[PDB]
Amino acid sequence: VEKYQQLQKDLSKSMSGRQKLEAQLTENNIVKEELALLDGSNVVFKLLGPVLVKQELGEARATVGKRLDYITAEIKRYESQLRDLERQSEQQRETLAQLQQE
Amino acid sequence: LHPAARMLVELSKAQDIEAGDGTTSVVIIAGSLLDSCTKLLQKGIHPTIISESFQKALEKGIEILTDMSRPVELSDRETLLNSATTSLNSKVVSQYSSLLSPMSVNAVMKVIDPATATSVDLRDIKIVKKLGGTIDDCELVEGLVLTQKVSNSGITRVEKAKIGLIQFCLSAPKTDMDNQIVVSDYAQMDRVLREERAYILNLVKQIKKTGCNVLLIQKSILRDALSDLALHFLNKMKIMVIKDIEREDIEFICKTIGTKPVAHIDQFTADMLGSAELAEEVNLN
Amino acid sequence: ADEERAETARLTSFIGAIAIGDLVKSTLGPKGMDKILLSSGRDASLMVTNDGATILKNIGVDNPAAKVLVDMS
Amino acid sequence: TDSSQGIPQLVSNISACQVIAEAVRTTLGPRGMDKLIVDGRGKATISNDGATILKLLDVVHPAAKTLVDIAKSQDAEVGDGTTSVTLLAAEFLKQVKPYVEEGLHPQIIIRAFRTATQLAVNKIKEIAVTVKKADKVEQRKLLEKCAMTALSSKLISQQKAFFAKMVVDAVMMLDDLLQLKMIGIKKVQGGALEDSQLVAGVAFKKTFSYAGFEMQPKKYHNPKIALLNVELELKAEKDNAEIRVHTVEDYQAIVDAEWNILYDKLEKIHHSGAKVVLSKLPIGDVATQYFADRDMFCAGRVPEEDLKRTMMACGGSIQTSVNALSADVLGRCQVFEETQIGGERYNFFTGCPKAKTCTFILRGGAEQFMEETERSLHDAIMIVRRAIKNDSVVAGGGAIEMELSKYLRDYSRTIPGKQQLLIGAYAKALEIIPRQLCDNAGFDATNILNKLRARHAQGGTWYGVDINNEDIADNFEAFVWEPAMVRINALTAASEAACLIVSVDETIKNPR
Amino acid sequence: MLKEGAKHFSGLEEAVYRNIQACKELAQTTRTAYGPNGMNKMVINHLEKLFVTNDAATILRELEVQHPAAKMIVMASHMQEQEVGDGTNFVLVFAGALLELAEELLRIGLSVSEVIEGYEIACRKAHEILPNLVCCSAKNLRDIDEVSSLLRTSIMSKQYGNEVFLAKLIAQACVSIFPDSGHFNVDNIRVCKILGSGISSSSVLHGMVFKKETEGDVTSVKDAKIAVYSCPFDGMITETKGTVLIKTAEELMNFSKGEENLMDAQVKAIADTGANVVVTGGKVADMALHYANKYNIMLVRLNSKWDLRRLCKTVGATALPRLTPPVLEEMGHCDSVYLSEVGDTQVVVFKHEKEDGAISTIVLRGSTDNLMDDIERAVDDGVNTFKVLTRDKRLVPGGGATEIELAKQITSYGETCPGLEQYAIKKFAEAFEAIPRALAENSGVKANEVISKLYAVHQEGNKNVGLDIEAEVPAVKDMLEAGILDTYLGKYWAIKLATNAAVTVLRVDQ
Amino acid sequence: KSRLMGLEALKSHIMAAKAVANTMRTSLGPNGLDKMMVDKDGDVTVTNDGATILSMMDVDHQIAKLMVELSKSQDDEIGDGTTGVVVLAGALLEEAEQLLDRGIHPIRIADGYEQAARVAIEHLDKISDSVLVDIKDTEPLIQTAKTTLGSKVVNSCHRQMAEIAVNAVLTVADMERRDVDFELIKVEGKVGGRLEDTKLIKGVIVDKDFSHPQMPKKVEDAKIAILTCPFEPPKPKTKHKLDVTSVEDYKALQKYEKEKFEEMIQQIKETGANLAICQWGFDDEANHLLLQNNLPAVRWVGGPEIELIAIATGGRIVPRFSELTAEKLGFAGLVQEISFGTTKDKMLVIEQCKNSRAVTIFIRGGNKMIIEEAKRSLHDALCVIRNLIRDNRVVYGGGAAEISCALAVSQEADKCPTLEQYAMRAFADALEVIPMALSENSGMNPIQTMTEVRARQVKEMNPALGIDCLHKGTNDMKQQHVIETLIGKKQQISLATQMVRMILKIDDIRKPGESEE
Repeated sequence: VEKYQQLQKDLSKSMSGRQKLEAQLTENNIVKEELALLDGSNVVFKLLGPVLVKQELGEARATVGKRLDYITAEIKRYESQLRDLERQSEQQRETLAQLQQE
Repeated sequence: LHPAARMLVELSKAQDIEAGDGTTSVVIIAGSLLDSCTKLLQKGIHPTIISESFQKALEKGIEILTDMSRPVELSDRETLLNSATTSLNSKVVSQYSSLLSPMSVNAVMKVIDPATATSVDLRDIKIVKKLGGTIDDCELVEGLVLTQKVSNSGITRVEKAKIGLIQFCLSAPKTDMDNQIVVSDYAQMDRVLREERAYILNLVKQIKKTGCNVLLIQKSILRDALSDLALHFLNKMKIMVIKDIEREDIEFICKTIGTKPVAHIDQFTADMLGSAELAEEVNLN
Repeated sequence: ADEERAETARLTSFIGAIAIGDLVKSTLGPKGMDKILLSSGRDASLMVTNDGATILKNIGVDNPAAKVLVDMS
Repeated sequence: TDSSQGIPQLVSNISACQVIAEAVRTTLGPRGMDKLIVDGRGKATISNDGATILKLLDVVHPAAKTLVDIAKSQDAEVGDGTTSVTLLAAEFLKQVKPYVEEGLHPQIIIRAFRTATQLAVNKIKEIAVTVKKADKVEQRKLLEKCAMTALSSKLISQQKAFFAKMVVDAVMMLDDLLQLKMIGIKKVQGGALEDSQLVAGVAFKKTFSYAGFEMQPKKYHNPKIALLNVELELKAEKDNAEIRVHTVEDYQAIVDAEWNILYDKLEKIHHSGAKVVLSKLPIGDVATQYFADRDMFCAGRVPEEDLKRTMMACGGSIQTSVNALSADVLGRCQVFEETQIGGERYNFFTGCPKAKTCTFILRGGAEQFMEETERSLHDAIMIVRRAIKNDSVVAGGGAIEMELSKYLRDYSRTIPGKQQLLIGAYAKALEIIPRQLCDNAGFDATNILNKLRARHAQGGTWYGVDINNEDIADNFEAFVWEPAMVRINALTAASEAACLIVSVDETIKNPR
Repeated sequence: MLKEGAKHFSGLEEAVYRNIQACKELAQTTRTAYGPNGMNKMVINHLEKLFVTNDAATILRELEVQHPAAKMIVMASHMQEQEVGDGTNFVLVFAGALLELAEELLRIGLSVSEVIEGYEIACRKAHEILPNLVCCSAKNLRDIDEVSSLLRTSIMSKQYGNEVFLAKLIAQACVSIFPDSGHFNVDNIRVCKILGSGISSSSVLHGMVFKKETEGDVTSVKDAKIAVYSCPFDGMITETKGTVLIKTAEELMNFSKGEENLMDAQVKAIADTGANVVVTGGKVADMALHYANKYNIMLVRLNSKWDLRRLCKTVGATALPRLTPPVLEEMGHCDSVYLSEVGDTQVVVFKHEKEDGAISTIVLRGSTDNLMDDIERAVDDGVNTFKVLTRDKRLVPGGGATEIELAKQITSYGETCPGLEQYAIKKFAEAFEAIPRALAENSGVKANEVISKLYAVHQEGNKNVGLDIEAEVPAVKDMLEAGILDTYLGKYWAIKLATNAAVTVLRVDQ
Repeated sequence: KSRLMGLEALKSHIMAAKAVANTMRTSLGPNGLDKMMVDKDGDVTVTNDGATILSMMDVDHQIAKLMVELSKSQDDEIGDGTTGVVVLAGALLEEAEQLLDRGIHPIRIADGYEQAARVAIEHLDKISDSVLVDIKDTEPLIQTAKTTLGSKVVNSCHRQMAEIAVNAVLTVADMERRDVDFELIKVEGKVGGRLEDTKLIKGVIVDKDFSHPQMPKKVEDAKIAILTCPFEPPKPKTKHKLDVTSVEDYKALQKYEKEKFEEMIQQIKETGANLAICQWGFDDEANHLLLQNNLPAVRWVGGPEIELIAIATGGRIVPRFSELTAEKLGFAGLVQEISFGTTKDKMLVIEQCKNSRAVTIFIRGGNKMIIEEAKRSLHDALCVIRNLIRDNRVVYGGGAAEISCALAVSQEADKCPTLEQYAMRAFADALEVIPMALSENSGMNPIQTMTEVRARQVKEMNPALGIDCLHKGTNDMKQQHVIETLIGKKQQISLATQMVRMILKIDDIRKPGESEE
């Protein structure tokens, strides 16, 4: 029936990019290492959205404390969407199957 | 938990909190009348009349009791430092109490303003323990010895410290789990991930914008939530801070050093901020 | 349902209302001798009142007058 | 996996047979007790006959169940006669139980019974009194008396003959059944006892008074009768549906529509044929408009029996679907009139294309009086229809019983031995019926039955007890009248189960 | 035993008592169950349903005892009932009766073999003198009387009065179609009981009588290729989804029509294989019915296995659920395959007539099942007593005018042959009196009174007990000619049979 | 299967026949004592008559079960006498016990009871007056309209309901051809004022929907426009989303309301009234905006109520707004919003002089407890006049009639005799118990009371006197103003005699093993 995997998709969806963040998490701790060891030697742009912008150092720094908010925010929110979708998915499994069989 | 037994803990527990002492005696005074009271009851005396006869006659006894008594000098630190010591000498605990009588009586004498020496509330006293050191390293400190310290880029020790308190949530509002994002996709959240960013910083910016040299921070469980990326930027604003302190010790901190409860940037000025001449944590000993 | 005629009702009507009427006059006036309030189902928690309106609530009563006279109280 | 054998078991069989028999005993005469029967139901069940509780009764003696079956048999076969077949077996079982110790145990048992119940059916047929149409009567005048008989049974007014000749009519109309069903009486609470109408077509005690029911015709001389087994109400298409509003016509649309599907389905059978719309089940306040908005009569919450009566009399087919559209699942009376009779809003269906259901209107609104008359009418019907069905008749109150008993114990003298001991006790079987009635009629089963024996040794025509008159006399000219076939059939079952179960002391069971 | 070991419940006293006594228990009613029987027996079979009879085997199989004593001898009683339709009512009583002489001889202290062997040679002596007492032989199956004359004896040995209309009705079922020479069949002649009409309305339709509603039309051909099927309709509509009918609103549309065309193909494939009657132990469906009306293949709406079984048995049909196009393997057999109303019940009728293989199907119209099945019981065991497969049954006195002859024969001779065996040989001639008693039981007099007079009838073969008073006061009814004889064979077995287990069940002390 | 002896059952019968009969005997009248009901919920409740307490009391024995069955009918028709039959049942029955304990058939004497019924019924048929009339009955109404409102909720007898209750009857009395029903009149319990605040309505009163008072409160004409449909934009009494595209479109939204106010106003008005009950409840906005625009409509209404007002008008509801008709609107000789309660909004009073088959007395009460006890009170006096309007005949009874009807039957026993003689003797003594049994409930010797009028009955028969049910020093009936529709007592005579007969029903005392199981 349709109601099974509707929820498990966006489960699996926000699951992986969240885990992509875990790589980026180390990087978001390492970008706090990389930029903090950048005194303005190499031109620091934020890469934040599609516009690539002439940036400053605090703009570089405050951003990666804010870029960790990626790994902070996206990871956490999904653990909701994980079970938020998972339970309604698990719920709908036995209901509509037993019907169509019964 | 028999009710009569229930009262008798508070029998001492009052005497526990009354004098801090003599709590055996207050139990040892109990059954003495409890005998005599049943007697009167056995005599048929009416428990009111029984009662009625007592706090009446108690007022009598305390005088004659006080008639026996010798007043000492409460204004004199040393008299009491001789007397309570002699009372400590009348008691078991001496070794440290000997060492700690001056520390007690001085910490007392420091909470003794009056020549009466009032009640000397242990209220104004903060008894702090530090794991290292020795009993010799027990010391009386005239501004609050605070649990730990918490600073990311925050100044290790700020003099003249304006003591902030956070009764406000540093975390961005929680629209899904802890985050100002809602959980559906990657794209729509990153723009409101941008929102979680600025808000936690701004409130943090607002903190130092009304300004503090030190910030009392209760526990983040004593909070709804406190965003660390804000705090990561908050100590990055170079504010000396403590995090995770008792909101009850806060109430002690609020009253004793005058750093008053602050849920607001506005409640930061210097107003609810105690001004702490030397704020530093001692890792030593 | 239990049909309770005068025979059953009266005694039951007395036993609560009388003996609970004791408890209220038990604590009555300045010399009114307190009752330990029996917290029943919750702790023992000992409460001591000169007021019977307290007694009304603490121990639930099935005695109909004692039930009714809670309101009268 | 069980079994049992022997007189120790045999008397035990008989042991239960006597127990129940005292329930059917006076259950005819309404003086006694009755036991309200609560079951796992939890509900009141109260009888005029053991057969009702026999259906309720569950037996530890399946031997008791045997007589049940055969007591049920002539009962359900005649519509009555549990009391007959029941007491007949238990009698001899009582009678033979002392013999059992001597033993009747040799299977010489039935050889008595057969011949016993044999002489009588012969003796009964000669004492069976046949009747015809104009023979002694009008054949209404026959049933006039036969209905007068059971209407004169328990006290009512001169309504007896009033009810008698009347109820005879639809009898003479629909008589096929021995049953009163096709004629079944409508109790009307209201009116006068002088108000009663035997109706030649199905007449509905009640339909409900709706909104627009006042606007629905109470008169059709061509009712096209929709027999609806379901509800047509406001919830057929529910009238509460939420709507999005950028404007206020969105509400107007969602409301004015869901109201229509109500009208839609119901008007389909309406437009097809249906002027008389009969639901045995509720009609919603909004749908009865759509019923009346057409001004084709609807009746919801109507008697199922009347609804089934209609299918019988009116030629209609019961409809479980308004979405089923046709004129033969309708029915044609040529009379639909509705005149509230007493308080009941009251539908008249006659002019049925055949009218195989009639119903007798009884009014006066006296619950005590009328229901007793209704029980009185049943027996009148029970008599008059079966008084037709067997035109050979015979007098009640044991009119031949002392005679048979005499006639039977007359044959006793020659045998003497085990079967004479029956033939006398077989003769003794007859007095038990007036015996119980001697309780009811206020008599001495001791003194009276012998008087009737005497009055069958002196008389011997019909002479027997009248519980009605509270006297004893010829019951045929005391007018107590029943066919002899039921009594013949009483005999057939009498010895039958009797001789039957006594052939089993050897019983086998296998719950395993 | 004394030791925790030694599994057994039988032995020693409990052998010489309880075993024989437990054997005594069941033969008790078999006495009331043999010969003319006015007695009756309620039985609930683990339906809790009462049934009434005089026959032991119907009852005994149900009955469950600790001891193989009862559990064994029934097999011999079956072994009789297997070979001979009746006398099994008797076959138990004699052994149990003859047994209890041993436990007496055991109180008298006679050895196992000693007690056994006297019966043995006397049983041979019986088997020697038993055919000497053959008083007639049967003759002609085509004759109704020649058959019906006997048939009463066994129906008698079940139930007394009914036998008259019955025994005639039996040979009128044509026991005669089979020669009774090396062949005869119940299932061909099978009893088919129509509840309703009269019990004496019990009729004969040669050729199958199936009370099942006879559907479709009459068979496409009367030769009909007969494909019988256990459940050829499991439904072609599926029970699935939400309501145990439908789930989605779109569901119902495919449920309703799918049954049709499947059944259409199904009932077409009934015509495609060529079955001229369709037999559904599965459900009937009007479309399939109308298909069976189109394809004109007679339909059977529901089946007991007995239907399917006999159809499988007789037609050579094979009942199989077909959600599957039917395939004739079942094919045809019966040359005339009909619809009929017998008892005016729709009666599925197949008929084919052959000296062997002909169905001449007993149709019992009857007012009461509980009777008509026991009415079936006697005719059953009567025609199974007709089953000897000797058209000349070497008849001996029926209802036992024999025993008095043999009770005279042996124990007289029993002393002549000497030695303590003689007493077992003389005890051998005693339990003969059982049925003379067992009838005098249900007749109501003393077997001594019986035997004293029926020894006084001396060499007779005729006079003996029965029902009524002529088994009572004289104890004299002519059990050669009341019209009642019995075959030597069914008699011959009971002695032979009840010789074995009786002898056997004594030997076993474990 | 456990069969007991009818005797044993007759015990269980008589064992049940007592407390229930007893229940009334100190509860009879105001001299009787209140009947308390405590529930499966443990809910203390003061109860009345039989049927109130009898249904509340959980019936156990067949008698107890049969009680409520029989008992309902007396309060149905008459409204009173329900308490009596239960007393009367056991009283005679428990002697019928004693009579059967003499070794007497229930068979034989119960006829005599059925038969002594009629002769007491006929003796009753002598008693008091055969007539009441429209102005006459009012004082005998006032008599009972005293004691009915001088009994339960108050003993004060507000003449309000006393002459309000009769008027609803008197209004619907003649309507039914000297008949009435208590749907056809109605007690409308709604509080907001005390017992002293009551009403009689020729129709329905509903608290008129207003989403704002300043948006005009308008009631007019005589007529209501009855609608299942909107008089202002609909809504199924539930949540509805109201959205608009731009900032301005909120203004056009009200125009749609404003136009479909008048569009429905102008539609529904021309067909009569402007007042349209709308089963549809609406949001605050359009309601008051129509109250504003013109001509308030009633919203958030019971589907029954739009039906109730329709069947009250005898015309229909307008189901569809696309539809409309005058019959499908209201037939009302008045519709007025009238201030409802002291605590809340004006009620919309539909009093129908166009068509009303129902004329309803309305009652406020200071509590539900009292407004229900008055609601509990009224039906009695409501039902007695229901008897009156059919048969205006009343009998002075309660100590005049019992001993009266008993005395002749006491004498009839000796005229009749055998089985009826101890029937009619015992038949009589049961009657004489009730007035006796009042001095039971009252403060007086029940014996000497019965003795008292027993002397007076020897003195005078069927007296305007009687006992004191009000326990007045004078023992009267006329000046006690105690009395019953001779319908009622006779009807009350029927029931116990009916039931003490019903215990005799046929034979069967056997059960499957289940009779009360």
